[PDB]
Amino acid sequence: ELGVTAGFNLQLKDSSGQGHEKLIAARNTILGLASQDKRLVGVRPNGQ
Amino acid sequence: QLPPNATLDRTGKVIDTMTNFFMNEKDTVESIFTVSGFSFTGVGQNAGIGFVKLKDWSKRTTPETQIGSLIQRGMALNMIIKDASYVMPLQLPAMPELGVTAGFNLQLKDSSGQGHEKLIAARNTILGLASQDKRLVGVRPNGQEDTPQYQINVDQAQAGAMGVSIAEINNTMRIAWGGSYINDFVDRGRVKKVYVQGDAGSRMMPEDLNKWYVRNNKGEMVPFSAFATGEWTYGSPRLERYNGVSSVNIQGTPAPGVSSGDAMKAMEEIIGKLPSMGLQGFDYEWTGLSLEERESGAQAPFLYALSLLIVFLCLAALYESWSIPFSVLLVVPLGVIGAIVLTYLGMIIKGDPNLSNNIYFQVAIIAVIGLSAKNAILIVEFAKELQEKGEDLLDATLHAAKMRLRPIIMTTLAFGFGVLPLALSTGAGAGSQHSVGFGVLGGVLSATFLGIFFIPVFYVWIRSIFKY
Amino acid sequence: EDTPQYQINVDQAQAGAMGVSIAEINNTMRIAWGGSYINDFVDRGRVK
Amino acid sequence: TPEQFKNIFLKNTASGAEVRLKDVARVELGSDNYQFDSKFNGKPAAGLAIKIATGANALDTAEAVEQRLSELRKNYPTGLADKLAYDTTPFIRLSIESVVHTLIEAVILVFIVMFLFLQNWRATIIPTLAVPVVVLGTFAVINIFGFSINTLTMFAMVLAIGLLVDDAIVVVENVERVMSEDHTDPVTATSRSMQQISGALVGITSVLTAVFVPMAFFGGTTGVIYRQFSITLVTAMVLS
Amino acid sequence: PGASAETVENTVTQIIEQQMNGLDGLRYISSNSAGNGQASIQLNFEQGVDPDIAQVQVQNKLQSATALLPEDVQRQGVTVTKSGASFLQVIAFYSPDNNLSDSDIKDYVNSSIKEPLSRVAGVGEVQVFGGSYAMRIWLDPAKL
Amino acid sequence: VDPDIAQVQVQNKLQSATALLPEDVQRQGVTVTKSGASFLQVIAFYSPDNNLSDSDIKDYVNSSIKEPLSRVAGVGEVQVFGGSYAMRIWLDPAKLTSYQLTPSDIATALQAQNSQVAVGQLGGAPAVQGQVLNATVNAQSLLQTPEQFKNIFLKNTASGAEVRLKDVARVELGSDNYQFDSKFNGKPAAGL
Amino acid sequence: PGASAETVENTVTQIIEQQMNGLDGLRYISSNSAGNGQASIQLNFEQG
Ligand SMILES: CN(C)[C@@H]1C(=O)C(C(N)=O)=C(O)[C@@]2(O)C(=O)C3=C(O)c4c(O)c(NC(=O)CN5CCCC5)cc(F)c4C[C@H]3C[C@@H]12
Repeated sequence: ELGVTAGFNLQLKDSSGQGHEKLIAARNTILGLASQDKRLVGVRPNGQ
Repeated sequence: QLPPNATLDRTGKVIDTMTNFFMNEKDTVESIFTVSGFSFTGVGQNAGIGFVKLKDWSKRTTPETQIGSLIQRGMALNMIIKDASYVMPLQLPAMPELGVTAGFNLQLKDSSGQGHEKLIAARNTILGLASQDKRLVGVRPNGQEDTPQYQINVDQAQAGAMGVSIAEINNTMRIAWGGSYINDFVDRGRVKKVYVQGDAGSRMMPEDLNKWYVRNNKGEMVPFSAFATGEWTYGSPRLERYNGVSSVNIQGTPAPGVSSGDAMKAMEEIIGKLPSMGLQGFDYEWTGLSLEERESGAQAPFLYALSLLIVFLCLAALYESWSIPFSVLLVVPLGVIGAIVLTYLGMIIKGDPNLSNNIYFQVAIIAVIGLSAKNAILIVEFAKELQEKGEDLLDATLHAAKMRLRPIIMTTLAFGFGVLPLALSTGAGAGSQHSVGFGVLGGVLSATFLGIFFIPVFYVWIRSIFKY
Repeated sequence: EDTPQYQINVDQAQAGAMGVSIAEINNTMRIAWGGSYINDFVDRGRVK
Repeated sequence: TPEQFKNIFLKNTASGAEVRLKDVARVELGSDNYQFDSKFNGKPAAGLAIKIATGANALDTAEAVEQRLSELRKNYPTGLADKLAYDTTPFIRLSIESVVHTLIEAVILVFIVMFLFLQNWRATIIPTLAVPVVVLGTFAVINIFGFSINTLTMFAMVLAIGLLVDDAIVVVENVERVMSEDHTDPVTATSRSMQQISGALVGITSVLTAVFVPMAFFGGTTGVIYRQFSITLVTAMVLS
Repeated sequence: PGASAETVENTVTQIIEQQMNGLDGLRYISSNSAGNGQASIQLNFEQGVDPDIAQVQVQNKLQSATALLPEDVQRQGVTVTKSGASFLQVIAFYSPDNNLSDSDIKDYVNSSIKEPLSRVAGVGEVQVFGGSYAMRIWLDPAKL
Repeated sequence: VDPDIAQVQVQNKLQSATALLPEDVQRQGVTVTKSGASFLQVIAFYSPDNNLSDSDIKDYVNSSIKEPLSRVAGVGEVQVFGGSYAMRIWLDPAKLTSYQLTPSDIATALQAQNSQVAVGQLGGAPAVQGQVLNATVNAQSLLQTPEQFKNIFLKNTASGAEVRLKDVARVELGSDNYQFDSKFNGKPAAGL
Repeated sequence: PGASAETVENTVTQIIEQQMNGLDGLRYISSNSAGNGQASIQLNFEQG
């Protein structure tokens, strides 16, 4: 049902149009906190 | 609706006045949302609409705060608001899916193909007469009136002589006066549009057409006035056809205390007067919810005939007789008489036009037929078995009546008390419940006081003609 | 079955020598010989 | 920005000046639509009018819209509010509740009248016990065929409440008489009663089922209205 | 574009109507022709006709109809839609305290609310009152 | 296979190739049909006194008979074997060479000098304060008769003279197609 | 062909997405614009 096996398909949306740089920065903060705190293994962003 | 050539400012002013009136009706109205320049007929500057939320039903319990009282009160905005064609407070149909407003929906057709002028002539006669019928209220056209228009006539020979390309003049005038979307631009991550049009001061009046120039092939600039004149005309802004024939649409409402069927009858009487007045060859059709009403009313006779037939045939199959089915179906009038009598009396002594011959009345009538057949069968199947066991016809029938009187009456009272809550209901769709309940409960009463007497007598007559 | 046909052969060279573009030649033949639909006019309320 | 549009180059004069777009036009950020003016209680407002896709449950759709809207509210600018100005679902929910109250009242009244004729609590309980069975079974059956809980099917149920207790009343009444007439045990008495009344039960059921059958075979909008009453009532009588 | 109502009826409305005569479960047709240049034809169907089959059939006839139309009309495009007349709801967006402007509210409704709401389940069509931002270039014919 | 579904799918694919087609092809129109039901009858409309040509009859069947018959109780489809009139410009080569004109020049003048003009409205939506009237401005520009096409202007002569279309071509109402000739019982006819 | 990913998004993806309303049974839409010039829009529907 998907290109490759995986779980917890999350989508981060740029509501109110901040920009691409802002969206990447927000994502990066998220990804940093995800690895560091708890109950998370191999949290990575998908595309290029 | 506002008169022809009326602007957005004037439409909005009518709406400001109209808004306050509803806003000041404080015991009845909660909020109003209004849009100027939009209507169900179409989009134009002289049309407008209002959405009016009344207060909760819990609070509007006095006579003054009923929906119909407010509708009547608002029906005077026609008299006070003087710049409008009409301001019409309307109600939703019972089934908002099947229509947009309550009332009748009529298409006046030009069968004989006489022309737009003649068709309008007929429509105006119709509206004039309908104004005088006491059974109708709020009868109006549902389409745009004929309006003054500005006609430009471009002199092709002059333009060709002057070096002006009619396609070029099209492009310039089109963009300047009408506006044109060129291409997109981005604002906060969304693509929006860019438009080019003349400034407002240049496009208001026909005299502003004399400010615009067209470039000729030599490249010089020749004013629009050189090859165009302009004139005021009169014409139809919106032509309509119904079923491949030119037509107009008329809608209205029944006056208080009048049924939907009576409104349709009054309208058809009015339309019949047309030939006597000299206007010949116009037809009509009922469209929309009126079309549904007529079709539903048309087929009740066939429903009744079929239900009676199936009862006859199943009863013949179950008791291997022909006389027993005839005896049973002979007492159906007595059940049906209560249903109709009680319905009519309720309508008259409640003044309610909803208590009428409608779909709910139809299902009530079938139910009453069923109850009458049930009671009959109870007496007669036992009478027949007593006769087979060996017993005089009269002895069997009188004995069966005596023995079954108690179960018949308690089942009939059970049924009648089941539907009494419908007749005594209030609020939130009580009209339908009233139709069903009044019909069924009346039937129950006549069946209990008239039917039981007639079951044994019809049985004994039929069985004396066809013995054994 | 195949039938005789007529082929036009235009010396590009002579045309260049004679100051005529190949495009002009093509369009002249196209309109003159093939016909062309230009636009519509409304005759008696119908478009032709 | 508008400033960029103001600077679009257009042409050059013989003298040498460079004609820009600002030199001939006024540039400003406005609407893409100038044909409507909407207000709410006399104050300027913006409106969204929603129409349902054909075949959708209005209540479901309204719930989903309110859900999505409540989600969206979290990113409103300071100073933005919304409010349903025009809404039909209150009336629908109210009228469903109306029909359900009248159905409960119907049941209570039927129980009272059956008590008036069957003077005991024991006799009275038997036809009452039939009501839950027939009502719930009828809902199960008609849902198998795609019929919903609307005003029409509830009207049919209320109309049926007074018919479904019939066969039961006939049975219980014959038992009570037989038990009174010859004083015998409830079991023996009952066996005797059924043998007496089976034909009457079948006849009652046949007529009441047959009257509502042809109704289910009409077309049009009227046929759709008819089918609700028809199918519900037929199932009720067979189940009874 | 640019045609009188009579021209529209004669050249567009009538030919499309003639093509639609002969759909499966058609009940009645209602059309209007307006002097801005627009034509509208509404086809009603019998009860029990499947909406999706009706839509595909209407497109199937429209395909051949659209070659018989004036070439400018052809350039404009023809649309096919299925929708009902009655509105289920109307939502009002406003600033109670008058600290967000009307242009802003209108734009906000058009950019962030309209599309997600028109994609909720069961919603068939959304009608919006009040436009979005646009870059407006108003020309001065004297300077042109 | 459901024939309606097959037809919609085919024309849906056809949208994807329309842009690659030639403009001349595009303008004529690409139509999609399915097979469906067959002929019940064929009516022949003819001139028994040889008074009407096949083209006028065709044109007459299409503009007058077609739509009344489509509305009949059980009719599915009505089709005519033929079309309607066209405006016909027949060019002379020697005359064009006299005035140094080309077929493309005539074509350009035809497309330039025959058009519909769209305008707009009086008191259009973003109107000025105090605007009192709103009306629609319509401009009738398209040509209607052969005389108007004859009088189209092309150029001026060296000696200040006027050269029109009628000076290089023969303007005419004629048929949209000339490829077929049909007769019924030996005389001009058009089939339905 | 020849376009950057940003150009594809502004001139194609949003234009095509702004008509994807009014579709019966739609769950969600995923789109991407790549720097080789391709736009992909995937529309997902409820069961049935
Ligand atoms: C008439 N009747 C007795 C025949 C009959 O008896 C039997 C039968 N019973 O089977 C037949 O088969 C027929 O029906 C049939 O097959 C025919 C057509 O198709 C057809 C056609 O298609 C085009 N094609 C075009 O393009 C013409 N357009 C006009 C505008 C531009 C071009 C041109 C054309 F002459 C025809 C002739 C009919 C003949 C018809």
